[PDB]
Amino acid sequence: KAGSFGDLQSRTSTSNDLYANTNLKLQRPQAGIVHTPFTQAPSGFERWK
Amino acid sequence: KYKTKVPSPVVKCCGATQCTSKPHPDYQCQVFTGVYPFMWGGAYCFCDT
Amino acid sequence: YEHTAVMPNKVGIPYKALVERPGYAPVHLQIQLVNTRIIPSTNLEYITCKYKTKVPSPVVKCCGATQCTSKPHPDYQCQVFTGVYPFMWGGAYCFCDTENTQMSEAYVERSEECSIDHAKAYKVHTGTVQAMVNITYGSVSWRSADVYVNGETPAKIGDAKLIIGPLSSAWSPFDNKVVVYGHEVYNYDFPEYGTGKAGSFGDLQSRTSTSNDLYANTNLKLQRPQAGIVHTPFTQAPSGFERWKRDKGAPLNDVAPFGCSIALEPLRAENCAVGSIPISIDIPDAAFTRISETPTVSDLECKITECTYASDFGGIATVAYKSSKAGNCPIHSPSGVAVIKENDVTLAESGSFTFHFSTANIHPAFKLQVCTSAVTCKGDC
Amino acid sequence: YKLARPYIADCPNCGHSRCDSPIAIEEVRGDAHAGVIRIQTSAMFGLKTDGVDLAYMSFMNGKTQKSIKIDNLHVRTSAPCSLVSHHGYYILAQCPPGDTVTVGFHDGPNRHTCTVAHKVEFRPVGREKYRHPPEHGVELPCNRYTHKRADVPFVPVKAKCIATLAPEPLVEHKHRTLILHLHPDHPTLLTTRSLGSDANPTRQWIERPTTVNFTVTGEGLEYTWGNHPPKRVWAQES
Amino acid sequence: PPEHGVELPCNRYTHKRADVPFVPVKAKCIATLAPEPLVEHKHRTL
Amino acid sequence: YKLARPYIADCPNCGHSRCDSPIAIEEVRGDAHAGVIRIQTSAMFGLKTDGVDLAYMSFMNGKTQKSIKIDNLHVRTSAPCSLVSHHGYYILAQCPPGDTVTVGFHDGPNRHTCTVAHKVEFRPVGREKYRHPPEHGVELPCNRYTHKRADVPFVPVKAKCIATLAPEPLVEHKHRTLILHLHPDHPTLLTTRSLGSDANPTRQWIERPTTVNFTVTGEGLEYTWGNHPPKRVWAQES
Repeated sequence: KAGSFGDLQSRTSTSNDLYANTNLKLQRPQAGIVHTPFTQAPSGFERWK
Repeated sequence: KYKTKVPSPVVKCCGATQCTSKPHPDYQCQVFTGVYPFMWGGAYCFCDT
Repeated sequence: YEHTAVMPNKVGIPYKALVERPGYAPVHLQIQLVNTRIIPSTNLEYITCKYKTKVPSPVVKCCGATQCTSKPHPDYQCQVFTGVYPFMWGGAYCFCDTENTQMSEAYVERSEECSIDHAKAYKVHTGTVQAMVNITYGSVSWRSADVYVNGETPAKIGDAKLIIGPLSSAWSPFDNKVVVYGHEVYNYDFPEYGTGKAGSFGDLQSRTSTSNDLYANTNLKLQRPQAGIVHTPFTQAPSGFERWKRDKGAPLNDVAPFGCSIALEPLRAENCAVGSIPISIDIPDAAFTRISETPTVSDLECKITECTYASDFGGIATVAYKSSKAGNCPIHSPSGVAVIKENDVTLAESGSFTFHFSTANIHPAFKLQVCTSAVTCKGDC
Repeated sequence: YKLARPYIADCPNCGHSRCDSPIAIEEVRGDAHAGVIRIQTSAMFGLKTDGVDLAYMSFMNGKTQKSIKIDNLHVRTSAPCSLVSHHGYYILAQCPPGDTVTVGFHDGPNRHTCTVAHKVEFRPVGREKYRHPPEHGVELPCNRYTHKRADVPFVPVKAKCIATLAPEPLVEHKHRTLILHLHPDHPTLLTTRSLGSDANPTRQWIERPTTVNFTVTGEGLEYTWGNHPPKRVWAQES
Repeated sequence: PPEHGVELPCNRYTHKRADVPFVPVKAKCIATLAPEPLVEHKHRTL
Repeated sequence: YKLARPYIADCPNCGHSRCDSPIAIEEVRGDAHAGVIRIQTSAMFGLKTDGVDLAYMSFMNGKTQKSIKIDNLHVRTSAPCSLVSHHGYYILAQCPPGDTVTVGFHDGPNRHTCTVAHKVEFRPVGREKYRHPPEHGVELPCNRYTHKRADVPFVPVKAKCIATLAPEPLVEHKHRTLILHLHPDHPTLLTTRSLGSDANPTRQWIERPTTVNFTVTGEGLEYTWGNHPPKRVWAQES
């Protein structure tokens, strides 16, 4: 779910069939710094908490 | 909680970059052209356009 | 032949109308008011920016005193301060921690860094309103003509003599006194030039980016230190601009009841959407259809196949006809609850021509015209 | 030019029993509509024998004096701040408020730190604050400073500013209604009004996924989300 | 206490060595001032 | 054991425009109800010139590869923070927030400092905070990393740390009534429920001295106050 519970999914603490839908939205690069610019929706577990 | 993993961005200096999809959980890419002016934030490429 | 049609102020929807005269084919006429710019006359009252406090250095007498001597600066303030150093508070301080007296002088100037970083106090008087009106007459859609929304100057242009009768595409969201931040303009009132205080915009004034017309009322209050001394400390009221920043209005760019994109360096209102715009178009007769399809067009039916509720150009419809010979006769929308995407309609005897239309209503009722015959199309959006 | 020297200036609280101290920042300029600061410090940062350097400073006092390479002397707000260029008497750095700078040296006879926080208030010409224009989101014209070395002061430069916006501005069209399902990653100012006769002048800052419905004329609507100049949709299903 | 604003009563200590001991006393402590308070007089109403 | 090396790595915030720093915190673990942090730096801690200490590190800052005493290298969030143990690539320290770590050099020439705002957090697994030891209540599990080497990573292991149990839990039983006289110092979650065939399901967050009365039918009730697993009274005034 996008920005809600189970936006990261697994079936154990460590990696195990990692399926996500964290709603990653890349942002357009602009002048001031160079990195990899993106925003993303809040973690679904944290959102759930 | 997720940990965001950022693979180092594929930058093509003086040509276009075409995204190569990867099967990572919520892998999203976007290709942005004419990214940086250089020397006012950085570009690190001869070309800017 | 002048033909007056009314285009809804929907930037991006061309309003199709027919220039109709019986015994003459209708003319493709599309009027789009593409943009309207309300450009008002701006009388600069003052430039205002962050002040820079100038302390020349206070005259300190260790075990003596000095009385204030006035000096001409915009908010020159002095105070004579005794003590300087509290008793038993220093390690190579002045012996006198009482007798020692400093004449504390300071003043404000404009900052050196107000070079481009300044806000602007503007009195605003009545403007002119320009409208960029893209007009198609026949198949010549390649002319677009500025015409004033205001009555000041009707377009005497060769493209088509255009009058845009005044409407809500003309106005001025710019009050008598307007603050310009430098990208976002806010209606905010303040005392007229030579006056400004904390509780309104401006209280440091200039009239150019740096210097010129230096008037201050920054409420400079000299103070004394608790330890050390190289330059006297002070409290002050913030600049009226700085105060204004802590007491912002709402930027006109993001709010404006007419749906106009207020844009700034000169304050102006770009791209209104309010109301519907009378456009009087003097049609150039060389693009006028006038039995230029010699067919009489007969046996028409209009069926609207699909439409999606009040959409950009979500209307899909089909025209049946018989024409003496195939041609193009222009379709239109004398309605405003539907506008046609196409202003041209393919005369054929097939019984189907699929044409596209646009709506702003959940029912598409427009009158479609071929060269001699008129029909109405209806469906469901 | 690069004729600046190290000297003392009055500080509100600095080390020793007198605050006629080293490393004391006389004036600060926040005369930008970015987030950048031109600093005027009595003690000189940014110069060794090289001329314009990035990593040496000098200071003097009478009680707690010496010069050092910048190392034991850390600039802070409470976190690092990076200088870019020095033009003698003027220092230029990217630091978040651009009015509050705390410089202190943790070596020498005492441990002196001066803080300057005296006003020269500013915010961007938009409605979101930056510490320096980021990559993310829309650009806005603004004032800032010169950041290239060329030595006198780093005078204001009309040059781009950038405001971050949030990830997904999911607009949902209906008949005469636009609900904006918004999904903040960071506090975004959403200002709206409908375009046309109807208008919805509603400023609100939002954080965390929410919906906000507005009426629409049928002639469009504007929503700016995360500090923009109008992002607007016109007559359609708006 | 900064160095800008009105001095008002406070507790404090002596700030230079007497070599007598540092013990509580009252001294003066700076506290922030504010801009001009614009008063407007009217009849039976201020 | 230690299979680590001191080296530069990119940190987006440094004391100068020189950002060729080491001490760049690759990873942090802070998933505990403690205050301690396992830090993974690009610089090697637990190796100085002479090798293994508990209070020296080594680094290359692209201008000097040397080791220093944790004195010249101070961790801070603003105030100093003292390391406890070193395990090669990993540091283990006490630095209370443990999600904001700024490692910086008061060494020799140039001031490289990395600051990290890592994604790990300290959190309760309960319904009310105990994420960091308070003085209130009595202990609940936490994670405190090993203070001796035990694989390059310091292993996370369970340990005991202070936990919130709500201040002043004065219970008063009465006829058919359970008043809970509360006098917190801080936001405490009061949850109650009956344990019998009576109901009373009441969640509330409370602050300040308050009372909260519950029905009793002679069939018990549980009240947990300020994060507890069930505390229960039965078959009377409960």
